[PDB]
Amino acid sequence: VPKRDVLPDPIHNSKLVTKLINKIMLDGKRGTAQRILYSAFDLVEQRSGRDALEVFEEAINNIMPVLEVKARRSNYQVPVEVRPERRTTLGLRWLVNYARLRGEKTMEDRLANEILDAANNTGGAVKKREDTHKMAEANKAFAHYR
Amino acid sequence: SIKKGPFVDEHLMKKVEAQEGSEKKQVIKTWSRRSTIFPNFIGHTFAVYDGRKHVPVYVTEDMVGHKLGEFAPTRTFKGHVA
Amino acid sequence: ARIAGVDIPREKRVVISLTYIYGIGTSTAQKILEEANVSADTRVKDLTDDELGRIREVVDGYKVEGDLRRETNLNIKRLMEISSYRGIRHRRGLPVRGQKTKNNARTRKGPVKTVAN
Amino acid sequence: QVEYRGTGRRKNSVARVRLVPGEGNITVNNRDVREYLPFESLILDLNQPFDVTETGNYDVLVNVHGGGFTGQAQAIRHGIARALLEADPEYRGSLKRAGLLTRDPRMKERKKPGLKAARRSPQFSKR
Amino acid sequence: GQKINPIGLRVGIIRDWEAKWYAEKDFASLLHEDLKIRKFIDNELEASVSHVEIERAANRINIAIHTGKPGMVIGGSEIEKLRNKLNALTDKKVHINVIEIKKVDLDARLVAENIARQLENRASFRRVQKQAITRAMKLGAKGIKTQVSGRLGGADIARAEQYSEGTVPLHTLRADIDYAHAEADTTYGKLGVKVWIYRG
Amino acid sequence: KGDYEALRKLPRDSSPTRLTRRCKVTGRPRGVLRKFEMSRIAFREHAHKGQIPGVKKSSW
Amino acid sequence: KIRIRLKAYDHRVIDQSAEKIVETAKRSGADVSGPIPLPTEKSVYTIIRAVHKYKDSREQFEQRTHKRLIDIVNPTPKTVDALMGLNLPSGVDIEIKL
RNA sequence: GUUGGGCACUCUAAGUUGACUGCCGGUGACAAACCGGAGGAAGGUGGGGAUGACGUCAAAUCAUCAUGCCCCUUAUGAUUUGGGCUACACACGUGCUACAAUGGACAAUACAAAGGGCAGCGAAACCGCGAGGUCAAGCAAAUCCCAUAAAGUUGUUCUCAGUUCGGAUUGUAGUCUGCAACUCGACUACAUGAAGCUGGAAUCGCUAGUAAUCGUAGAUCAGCAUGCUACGGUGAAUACGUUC
RNA sequence: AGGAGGUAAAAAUGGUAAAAA
Ligand SMILES: [Mg+2]
Ligand SMILES: [Mg+2]
Ligand SMILES: [Mg+2]
Ligand SMILES: [Mg+2]
Ligand SMILES: [Mg+2]
Ligand SMILES: [Mg+2]
Ligand SMILES: [Mg+2]
Repeated sequence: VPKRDVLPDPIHNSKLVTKLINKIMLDGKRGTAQRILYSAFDLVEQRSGRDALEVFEEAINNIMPVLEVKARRSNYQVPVEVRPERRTTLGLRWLVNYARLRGEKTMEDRLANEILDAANNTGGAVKKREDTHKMAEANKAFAHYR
Repeated sequence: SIKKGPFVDEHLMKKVEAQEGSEKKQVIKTWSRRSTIFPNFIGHTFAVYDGRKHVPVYVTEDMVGHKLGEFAPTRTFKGHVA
Repeated sequence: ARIAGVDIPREKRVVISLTYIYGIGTSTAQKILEEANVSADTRVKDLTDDELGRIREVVDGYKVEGDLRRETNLNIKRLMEISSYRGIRHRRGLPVRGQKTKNNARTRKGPVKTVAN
Repeated sequence: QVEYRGTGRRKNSVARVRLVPGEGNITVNNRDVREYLPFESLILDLNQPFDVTETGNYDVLVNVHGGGFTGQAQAIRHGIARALLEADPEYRGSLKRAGLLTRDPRMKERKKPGLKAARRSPQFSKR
Repeated sequence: GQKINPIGLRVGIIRDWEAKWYAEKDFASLLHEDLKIRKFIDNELEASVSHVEIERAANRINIAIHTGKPGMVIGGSEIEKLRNKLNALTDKKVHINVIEIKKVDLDARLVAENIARQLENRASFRRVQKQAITRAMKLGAKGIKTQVSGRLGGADIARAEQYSEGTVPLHTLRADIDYAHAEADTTYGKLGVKVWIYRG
Repeated sequence: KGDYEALRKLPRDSSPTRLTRRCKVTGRPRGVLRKFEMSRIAFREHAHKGQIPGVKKSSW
Repeated sequence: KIRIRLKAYDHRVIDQSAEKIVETAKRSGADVSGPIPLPTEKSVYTIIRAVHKYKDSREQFEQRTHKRLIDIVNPTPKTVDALMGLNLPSGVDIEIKL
């Protein structure tokens, strides 16, 4: 049961900017979802003085994990390696879900601070990646052999 | 609500003006609860059909535009325990 | 500033801050701001004293909140002394308009009194 | 004066295509496509046939009715694809790989009785 | 229980409607006084009638009676007196035709009523079906099913016995399958019979 | 009381908003469609015999 | 001109009634417009298939109406009573709007 | 597209062509069949529907109808008027509207499918702040009417506040259907401004034009739809492996 | 192929009595 296809965006010609529009898309409305992502890049370029895609490719890799637990059977967590497409699944989902919990008063402003924070290797969506390695390296001992 | 003249039932209004000739006696029986109380209705004490029986009702000068039936309650509620 | 015997929030716009007076809503605020020829987008902080008296003059034509308390409550207190249908519903503390009282009368009923048998 | 036509259907919307040589600017329902479509992302996939065949010097004039702006624009690329095959039969192979020639058969499903939608069930109770 | 009428599914595929008329207005009233024509015929007629098919035009109604013994409906004095009663009821003109049927036991309308009148004679219910199973298969039925349900022997509780011989495909929709349910009114209550006959 | 209910419906009432409608075959007050003037139970057995003109089962 | 609308419940009893009327127009020469089909008017009835309980079990019934429009121009003395004379099969009505 | 012309395009609805594991490769007991590939609008019973084997639950209905037996028959049958089926300390099931900034308000502007209409559908104009009122064009329907589709898009504005969020509750003044809205209708206008800051233990639906969301239509019906039945717009995320 | 020794702790209860060759 495969995933079909997604075509790129006109502006950046990339496969995972348009895949981020689907995660911000709430209620099936696409037009509001495009304005939140196309205008937050303009806010990032004001702060960083860099290309918007250049800060984006850096901040995506700082969120994407490499090895995660899985519950199976008392309570046992087994660390396995992550496929190269669940990495982008777990990566930018943490980018949007932890950006709604920022505290600023505009999601246009909340999305542009997380890509600013996560490029500097700090933040709420980055400490989730720290606590999915730390949780998976305490119990790396027992579970790999079995 | 109705912009037409407040609702007259032909039998009820007939015997209210058949009371203002000599004396205002105290009991007339009526089954009309849908009749708007006219300004002529005052001073006469009616007997509406609550359901079980006709109950007494007096009309003061603060009942114009109100129905005849709303002063008689049809269903009775006592307390759930007291 | 203060108008018609009530204090007014100062930072907000005039057509919103006039709706803080009991008796004036969003339509009867603009129906003063359209005849007195005051710009509706002004802040209450930024009026002068000439436009304040011009608005205050025509407001007393409409009923003040001190009038509306004894005007509304006298419409209820005459319903109880004539023993109407909704006069006694005001006494019981139950919904007037004929709502079903099986499940939800909670605005008039209030907090809940949970028992079962 | 040679003019290639195609018809394109998607999702209760049909298209009628007249293309003239000229500058590559789309025309639809005697207006311009800037106001006709809210999102420029739709313009990228209706200019997808000109990308894959590599050519251009074609001015397209479209007439559509029915449907909403996604189906009424993603049917235009169906008409562009079936008219560029009237210009050159060799262009078919580049259009075949992306799938621009085929028609989507996905249309709206039927509201079944007992269910609130096609595949939506009422909430279940004490089991 | 959990099966539909096989005649009712196939109406519009390989069965024809019993009524054939268009009515833009008065479709309610022109139907329910047409429902009294066929009720009037089935009570008076004992001629074993299958079809009371109706065609209507302006000022006329065509009555194409399909029956087992055609001489009972034809009679002269029998048919026109029925026509005299039909003209008096609707206050419109009727025109009756009588069509016979050969192979009487190859029609499920008439196997169902023959079994139901013999059950009022209180004959054994297992053998009234078994003669009906044998008689159709010699006359040329590829399949036949018969069911009698109710208080069969006079028992205090009800059951249902059924019989078959041959193929009767009920899920095949292009199969032409006749079907009828008739009633027997016993002193022990009612009694439902059901006959499927598949001829090909 | 099904006899007097179908009998009280046939004469015209004093007030023309008292006029209910019933089935013509069974005399049922609810679930009756006014184009055919028969209830939802009497409409199903007539369609399954083939007596109402131009009516089948829809399977779109 | 002469406008003839056919309306029936079947796509087969009206398909022959359109062709059988149009030869009789051709017997008086020519100039009869071909049968052009009009969109059908179909109606859906949704009844409960149970008697007492079971609201969730329904059954969907259908009534269709099929249409054909035939135009005839240049009327001749022979052509009027000829098409009036023949009797169509039952279930279809003529709406002649001259 | 309104009138001269044109049936090219679309559309309408009748008839036909088409998809079959029918070709190519490999594995296979040379068999069944599976994994691919070509062509092709569509590929592996294309998507969805209709269709429910013998039987199980003394499952539901005697109030659709029909009926064995039992009871009533100066009433358990019949008539009218008023009342109740709408009560209210509470407990449960199913939904609707919310708690806001992916938002609220004010302007301009964009694109549907389906279905209904004879004393029924009410165009335009004028009148009213609005619900509506007067006068009535056309129309038994690919023609006229219900009928501006809404979310959307472009603009101004509000600034994290139980508020310019929410719209319950109550007062006054109305409109309409009807013999008549007190018990006990729908809607409008003004004033009023309740709980509510994402919901404990537990629990539900859903694999693609689906979930979520946004309007529209019908039956019943004088008048009354958060219900039911249908229709289209925008439109995801995920399936590693199991079935412990 | 054959022999031998063992299982990721847990988890109660539910009157009586009949149908039908
Ligand atoms: Mg249930
Ligand atoms: Mg009524
Ligand atoms: Mg039982
Ligand atoms: Mg009564
Ligand atoms: Mg608001
Ligand atoms: Mg808040
Ligand atoms: Mg046990």
